[PDB]
Amino acid sequence: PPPIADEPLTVNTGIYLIECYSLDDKAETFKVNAFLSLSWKDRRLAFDPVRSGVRVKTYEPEAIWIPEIRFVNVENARDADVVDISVSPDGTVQYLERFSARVLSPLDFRRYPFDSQTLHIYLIVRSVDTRNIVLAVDLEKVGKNDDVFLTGWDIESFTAVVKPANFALEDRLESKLDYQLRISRQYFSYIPNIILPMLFILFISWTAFWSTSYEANVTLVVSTLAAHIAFNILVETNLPKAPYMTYTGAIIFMIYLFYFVAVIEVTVQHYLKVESQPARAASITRASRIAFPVVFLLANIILAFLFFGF
Amino acid sequence: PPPIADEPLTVNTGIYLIECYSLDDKAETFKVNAFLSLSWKDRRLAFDPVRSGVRVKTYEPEAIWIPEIRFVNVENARDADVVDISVSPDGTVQYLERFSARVLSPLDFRRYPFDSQTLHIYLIVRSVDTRNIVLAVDLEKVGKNDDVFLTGWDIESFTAVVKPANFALEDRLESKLDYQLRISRQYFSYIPNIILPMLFILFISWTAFWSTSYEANVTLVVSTLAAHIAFNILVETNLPKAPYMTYTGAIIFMIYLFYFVAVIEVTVQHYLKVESQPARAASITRASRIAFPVVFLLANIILAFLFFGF
Amino acid sequence: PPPIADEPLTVNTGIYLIECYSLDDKAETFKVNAFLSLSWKDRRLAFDPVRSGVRVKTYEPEAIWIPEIRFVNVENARDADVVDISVSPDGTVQYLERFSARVLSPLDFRRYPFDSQTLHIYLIVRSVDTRNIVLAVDLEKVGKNDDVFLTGWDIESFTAVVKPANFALEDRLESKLDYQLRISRQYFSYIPNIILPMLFILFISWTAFWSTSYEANVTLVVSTLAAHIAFNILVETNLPKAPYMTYTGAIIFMIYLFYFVAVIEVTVQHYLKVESQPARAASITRASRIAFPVVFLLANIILAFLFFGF
Amino acid sequence: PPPIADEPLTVNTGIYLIECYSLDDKAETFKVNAFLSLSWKDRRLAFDPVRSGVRVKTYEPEAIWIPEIRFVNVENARDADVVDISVSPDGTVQYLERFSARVLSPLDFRRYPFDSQTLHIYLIVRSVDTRNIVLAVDLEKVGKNDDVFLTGWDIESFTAVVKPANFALEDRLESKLDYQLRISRQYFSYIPNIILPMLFILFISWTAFWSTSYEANVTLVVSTLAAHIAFNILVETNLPKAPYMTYTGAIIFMIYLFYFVAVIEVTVQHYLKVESQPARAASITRASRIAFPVVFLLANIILAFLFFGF
Amino acid sequence: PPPIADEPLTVNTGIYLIECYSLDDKAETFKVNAFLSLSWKDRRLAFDPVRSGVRVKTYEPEAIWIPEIRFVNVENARDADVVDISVSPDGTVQYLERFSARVLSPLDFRRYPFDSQTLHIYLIVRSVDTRNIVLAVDLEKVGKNDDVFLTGWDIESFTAVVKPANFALEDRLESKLDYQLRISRQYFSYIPNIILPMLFILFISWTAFWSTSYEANVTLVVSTLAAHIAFNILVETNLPKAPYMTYTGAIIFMIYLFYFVAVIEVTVQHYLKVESQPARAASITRASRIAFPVVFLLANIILAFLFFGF
Repeated sequence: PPPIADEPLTVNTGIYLIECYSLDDKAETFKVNAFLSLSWKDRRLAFDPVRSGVRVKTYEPEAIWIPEIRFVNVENARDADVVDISVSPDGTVQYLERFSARVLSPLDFRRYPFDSQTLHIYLIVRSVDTRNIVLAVDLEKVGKNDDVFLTGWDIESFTAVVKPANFALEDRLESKLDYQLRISRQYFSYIPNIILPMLFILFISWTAFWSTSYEANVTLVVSTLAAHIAFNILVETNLPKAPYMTYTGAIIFMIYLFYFVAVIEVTVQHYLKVESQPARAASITRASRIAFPVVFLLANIILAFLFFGF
Repeated sequence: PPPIADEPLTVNTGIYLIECYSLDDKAETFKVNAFLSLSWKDRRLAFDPVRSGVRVKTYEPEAIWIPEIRFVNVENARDADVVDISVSPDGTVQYLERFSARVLSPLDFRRYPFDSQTLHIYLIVRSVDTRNIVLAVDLEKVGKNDDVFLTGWDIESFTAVVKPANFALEDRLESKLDYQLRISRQYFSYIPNIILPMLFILFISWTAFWSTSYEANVTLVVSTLAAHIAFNILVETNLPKAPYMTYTGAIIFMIYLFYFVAVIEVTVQHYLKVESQPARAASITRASRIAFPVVFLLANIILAFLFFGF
Repeated sequence: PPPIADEPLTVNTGIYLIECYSLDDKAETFKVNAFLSLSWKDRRLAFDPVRSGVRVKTYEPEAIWIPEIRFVNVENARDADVVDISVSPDGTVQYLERFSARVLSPLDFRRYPFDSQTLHIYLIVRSVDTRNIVLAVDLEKVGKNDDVFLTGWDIESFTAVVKPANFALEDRLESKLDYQLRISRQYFSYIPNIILPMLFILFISWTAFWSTSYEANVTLVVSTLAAHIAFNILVETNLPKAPYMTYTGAIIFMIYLFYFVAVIEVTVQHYLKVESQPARAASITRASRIAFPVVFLLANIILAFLFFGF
Repeated sequence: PPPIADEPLTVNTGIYLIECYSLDDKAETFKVNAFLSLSWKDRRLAFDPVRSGVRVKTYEPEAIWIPEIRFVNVENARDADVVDISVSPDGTVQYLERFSARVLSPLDFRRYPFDSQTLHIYLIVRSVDTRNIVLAVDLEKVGKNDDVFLTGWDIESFTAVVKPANFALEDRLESKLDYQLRISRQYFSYIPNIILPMLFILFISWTAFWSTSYEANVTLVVSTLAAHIAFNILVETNLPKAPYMTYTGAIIFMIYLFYFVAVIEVTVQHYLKVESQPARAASITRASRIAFPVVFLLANIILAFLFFGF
Repeated sequence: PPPIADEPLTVNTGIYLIECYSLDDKAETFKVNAFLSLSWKDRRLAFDPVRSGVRVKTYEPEAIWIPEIRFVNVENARDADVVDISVSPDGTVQYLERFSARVLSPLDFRRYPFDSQTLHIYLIVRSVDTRNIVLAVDLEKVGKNDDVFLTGWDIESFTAVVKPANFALEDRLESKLDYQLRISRQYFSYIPNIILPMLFILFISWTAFWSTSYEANVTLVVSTLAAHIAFNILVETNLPKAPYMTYTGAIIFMIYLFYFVAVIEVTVQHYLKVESQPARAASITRASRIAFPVVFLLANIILAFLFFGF
């Protein structure tokens, strides 16, 4: 039984994050536990406070018409518990619930680990003989607790796109609101864990430029390559398959190439040295001693700019 | 309480995909959240627009006879919320719900990774004293969000096969509709992560043909074999057990053979060389240096054509 | 309120498999989605066709006494949806639902991977003031769809034991039926993935019999043993702990033994060679070059018969 | 509305195991699907066997006062279906349900793998204006289905402690019964899988005592040590973190020690042998050849008794 | 419909922990199953003990106004069952339920493994036309069963902070109570599992200071570093990504540094030795033999204080 409106009935939304958690890189989903704020004027409920009761009359959800506010991007239906319904003397209805859902939102892994993300939560509402429009009240969007975690992430801003986007979907109008959570990944742990160690085993790998023994140099380059494969896999596991090109995934394949050309180098040193031409053999290696780190530090600078700075 | 019909009762379906996610290669199941659209004429509820009510009279599901529309390939029973029931004036019912299910549909790993898949979602309905037929409306089946994800896939087309399939099952007739999601795998990461590194360790594998020392030659071929077993396991892990032969499983086993015959070669070289026949020893290896890459580049061409282009 | 019976009240069962999926080796559980078909005569419901209504009268679950039919081997309770109830004129009730459960059934890993299994689904019923007995109707028990999967398994036959087993449990009688889904594993992938590579690394392992250098010979056997431990663990992981001896767990342990006696061989050969007794050193090894593959191919045959052909 | 009792009302319990499964070592939880049997005298429902009805009157749960019986050590609320409520003439109600829960019970990993465990299932009941006390009926507890699995475990005895323990909890008295599932682990697969291979790589580790070469001897002890770390991690992985000392975690640490002292030994052999004092060098190694198996076989005999035999 | 009050309605809370379990470090979540204890006076229900009935009258949740008591840091809505409602004559309502929820509480990994943690459980409540205040009664907060596990943790004390925190949240007042579960990690398994083995392979690593052969000295450092990375990964995996610096993650990076400088040392020794200046080489190596354990034992002493003792 919808409130008879002369023109669109405006539903006012707002979201207050209480708990945020379990952002899945692989799944591209995170989880929210929050307050939902709906308000609309249904004037049929105005009881004129003096004549009976008190200033505000509270109703149970079964006695009132509520706009059905559905979430757009979410895996299952939202779980909700109705906290309060309060009808004003003039007939203004205030609805507040507490819901917990898991949100499904795209992530941009181009800059991983260092990347910044913006997560999305959409509220649509569908009309009947009246049109409903959801619209954001910045007073109920100011909300989240100072205590919200979202482990491994720094939380910048929770806001709402105030202008609803109005679809026509299956012979009716629906109003959509876009709430936005901006977060940035905490990259520190990755340096002592992934970055620096990978760099180390990479340096250790081409330390073989100071040695004349083939055997020691194959043990070297190959047994570092194994560990690099291990790191590659470890990082490749915790991340979804991208259609586009990642930064870390770039430098990791680069390091693959440097391992190959390293193997090529020492092999060339061997064949040349059993051809009894060490004159050239020491020359190649001594060149490598500079060329390999320079090409690296160069290409990394090349790569660095091409992603972040451009 | 079915509407008493003159001939088969026709129910008109349509699906609007809202969110897609969790396509599980191993499980051969994916997850869908969409709109379900049913419309049918149950004439027993007769209006008079002028005499009473308005153009449209809204009912709650308990007051109406609804067709029982079940999904065929789904794990557990499908979960749903009725969004709207609007009875048109003539006794035409417009039923719209929003459902979330996990669909069980076959996958083809033959061309893996590169292949296209066509996912199936089947709708049945069963009759009682009247027969029912479900049928697709291409206007309501085009459904999709321009935002639908299915991470790691390119989504081409969502459609429905217009002709209902009518089974006879346990002394009653059922009608089945086939909705199709045509998607193609996004193959990008597979090159910098799996393919190319595997090729690299394969080339590194036979880099030992330029060396005369047995020891370096066992370290090379074996420690590359290890990495190849590692990749083998890595790819074997994320994929279901195939009754047929995969492309990647083909070339991977081929690469295994090349590690094997490489091993035989270097062994034969050592025994030959301590027999003081370096005449033969340098000759065999020098043959290997060309034959091995060539057979591969051939075998891949042999293999590649044999799968995709034929 | 059960129908007053002159003698045992007979319920007629049947299952129509719709979906099969998720057979868990470790868990020894699989998952079924099917039709359940129950039928019984309640003569209290026979109003006879002519006096009112029609040939068949449909009832809602709340208005009829329904036999309470429970599944025996199942982890948690089954989820079910009542499809139809049709009472015939004479008082014959036709009950049909669709259920989804996960069944817990024993598996035999002796012949693994090559093994065949027969999965069980048991249906019971408990009595009250009348005794109930379940019995199979081969017309509804033929149940299967030509589309049923059970990915990684070949489905042979779904049938039901017509004769019920009658327990006395806690001062009342219960009737049990045994439904059987007979399946055989798809064993193909194990050859390009586990079997053949294990054999390769096993042969490559004992390639060291053609060389006199100790160092190369320790690198060989050890770095192959690593890979065999990897395969051992990988297969051991996806399989439950067996109280008995598997074929695969057998040949894998046998292969372990060959790795150990190999180590003993090269160990003896070096010490023999620095004792300046190459006479014995080349002799032992030359015996090994034939003996080792001979023992394998034999022991495999010994083992193979002892499991399969016996 | 509890039955008016002259003194404490005694509830008679019993459990009948149907399925046992999913014993999780890490979780220290298992899963049971069984029968719960309660019987109590509520005299307000009195017999008038002749006056009306029959010998036994069956009630639906909502029409009787039923005791609320809750499980103590459990994760979530227990899942249950009412099988039968049959009130005996005397006002004795016979209540029978079927439940499925996952129980949380301590495990003792002191003797792992070989250990026996006793799982606990606790039933409490809370009083109101009458006191309730539960007590076991050995007729309904005396059994389990002969088919109960608990994969990877041997089932000894299902029993119940007949004496109730009465807590005072939040100003009311509660009665607790301790049901015990006494089981012992199936330890066979661990030998062909874990034990023996570790032993082999350990023996192989110190086989280097028959060789004078340093490089081959670092290869041996180190690459056996690697595989031992692998097994260590493998076992440490499937088991929860102990506050106490395990047997396997002990001998594994001992084995770590032996790999360490092996490396120390061969290193010492090298520095001594390049100092040109082979007189001492051959002596040390020859001593190790016996002491190492002796210290080991001794330390193990010591360890074995201290756990099992004491 | 709240009890009409002259001033704030005081709710008295309390918690009795029954089970603690499944503390997840990565997740920073644990699970509790406990008693919730509420008591408040609603005077509208009046005492007429003599006039009718008895001392205490029991009500079903639907007939009384109940405070809506919500948990703050929790993932999903808590699932709960009402154990008892007994209203005392004076209008004292005694409410007791049993709930199972999963709590989300921060953990501090700075001292991991050795760390002590304090888990938080917050109870808020929201007002209507009356203001509500929750407050702790330490007699009902005394709760935990002597049986509570939290496997791998020692449970010290479960308490409640007596002063409620009173928020003003979205135009209404809410009252929050802070419950604390103080636990200390059982750090024992970590010595035989992670700590000691890592220490051993670290000593084995620089055992190469007693050897002059390049090959053996590269095999050493490399094959120890590989396993050390393996341990790094094993630990980094079971731990969430830290924004700050952990103790274990610190000493692990330090150890990485010592491996790097070790490789550097042997590398310099070889080239120095083929420069035919072993005079310098043996000096360097002999300096290392003390400096490395000394610097280590120093740096470890330095690091340890910086975390724990300050």
